Amino acid sequence: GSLIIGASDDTADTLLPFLLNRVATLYPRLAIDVRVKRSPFIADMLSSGEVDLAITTAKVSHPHVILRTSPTLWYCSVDYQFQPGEPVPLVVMDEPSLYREMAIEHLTQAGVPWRIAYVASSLSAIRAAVRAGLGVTARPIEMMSPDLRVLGETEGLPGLPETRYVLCKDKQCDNELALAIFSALQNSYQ
Amino acid sequence: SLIIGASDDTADTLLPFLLNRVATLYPLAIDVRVKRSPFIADMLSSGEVDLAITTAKVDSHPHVILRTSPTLWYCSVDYQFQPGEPVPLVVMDEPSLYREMAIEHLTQAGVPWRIAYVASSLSAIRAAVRAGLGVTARPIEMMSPDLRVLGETEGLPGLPETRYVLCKDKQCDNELALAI
Repeated sequence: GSLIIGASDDTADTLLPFLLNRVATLYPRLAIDVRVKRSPFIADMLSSGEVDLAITTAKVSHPHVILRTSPTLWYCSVDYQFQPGEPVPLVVMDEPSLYREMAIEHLTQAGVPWRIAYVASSLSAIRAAVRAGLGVTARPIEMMSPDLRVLGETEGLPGLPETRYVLCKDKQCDNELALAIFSALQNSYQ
Repeated sequence: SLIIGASDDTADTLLPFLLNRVATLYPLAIDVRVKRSPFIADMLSSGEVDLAITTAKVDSHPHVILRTSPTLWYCSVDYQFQPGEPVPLVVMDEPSLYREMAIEHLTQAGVPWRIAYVASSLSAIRAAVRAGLGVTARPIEMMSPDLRVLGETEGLPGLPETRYVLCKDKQCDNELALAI
């Protein structure tokens, strides 16, 4: 058998290697192809069979196994001059972006004003901007560095929902190997 | 010109990053003096350091808050939590603010625990956890790719936040006031 795993950049460096170690344990002789692409594209690839399995952070209409639940936090640089009396300058990816929408829903919900301080098209560009003090972002605990500060209730920012890293197969999947991996991971977390 | 005292937890994570910024303010050459957090305030009292940073509460020095970090239960990526059993704790040798913190909150919540590994440093805490001996409690700045966070859904109680504070004494020092 063969297996192609879909993943977006928010998992490629974090939960993807975890999944690959789990898969290797169950199938040491399985060679794995990986596609990394923005979450809108990978959702479509799973639907079309371009990938057999996908690891994402979206609210996923589908069969899914939860690989991990992590806090989501507000981050700024080690020496960022955060100012309560002003609107949160956001470093976010371009539309569409779950973390951008999450940040914005929660500031709105909580009544806290905000602006789009900086747009970039990748997690790597996001990380760099925050680290280099261009503003604030909302991301999973996996993004953390000793390089970064967390902002919260003391600084006036609201709680954020947890990030769920989820494994997805298509409703009509018939790759028997993707079906056993799904089922094997499922029998771990329940 | 200047001497600072720092709690090990500050030294072992955020501090060199924090000073690297202050390394743009050209050389003064800063000198870092480390002890566990309950001992830092005494280093200002005796005149030994001019400024200090600790995660201890300061009883009586003027201090400002540098950041408020969440404090979290961490285990390895692969570690299997047994919700049945006493929590196997991975802790530093006494005295240790985070060991005390861990044991206080577990006991208060009626959650049984046990010392699975007594360690001698932060690196040693990490290596123990990475080897799957158990769980440790530490601030967010401990996060790494070899770890994951446990909590509510695992039955584990929330921990209070960690405030890293910067202290000065009531003293006349021109270089100290600039770092404020």
